[PDB]
Amino acid sequence: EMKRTTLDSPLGKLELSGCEQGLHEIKLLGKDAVEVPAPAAVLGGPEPLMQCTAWLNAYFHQPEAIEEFPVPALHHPVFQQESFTRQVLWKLLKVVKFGEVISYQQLAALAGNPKAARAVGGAMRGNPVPILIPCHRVVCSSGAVGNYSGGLAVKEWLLAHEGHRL
Repeated sequence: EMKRTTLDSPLGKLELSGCEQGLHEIKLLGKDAVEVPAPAAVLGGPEPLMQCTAWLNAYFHQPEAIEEFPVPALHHPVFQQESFTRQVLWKLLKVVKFGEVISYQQLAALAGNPKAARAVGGAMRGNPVPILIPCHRVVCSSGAVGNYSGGLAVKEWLLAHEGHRL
């Protein structure tokens, strides 16, 4: 049921996986890159996969129109059961737009528990679909960018790409 394909990007090769029920995971394989827009190794596939490739292409190469591309349905165990992690990931996906940032504290409050900023930071580690669900937009209230599953360099690259003065 699970299908996979790869896609070159400014952050290196990306491995995409999913099925008819939804996108399962977006994995960063090499942190090398390329600035020239590239197509997926294997075209077509489950609808969620095609929507993901279209979304990522727009994110990197036609950002001015990113809000116009639909986020595919997601199919991963983290989204199949109720948990604080799911609450946090879904709120992040729904609320934070391109170019905007939110603090660990603000996201915790949005998720119903203002004192759980540490757990929010921990929840970011469980995001199976980076970039798409913008965990890179969750930063420190001090102004510091904060930790990132893909490394500080990549988080800074993404934030700079979105207009921040970094």
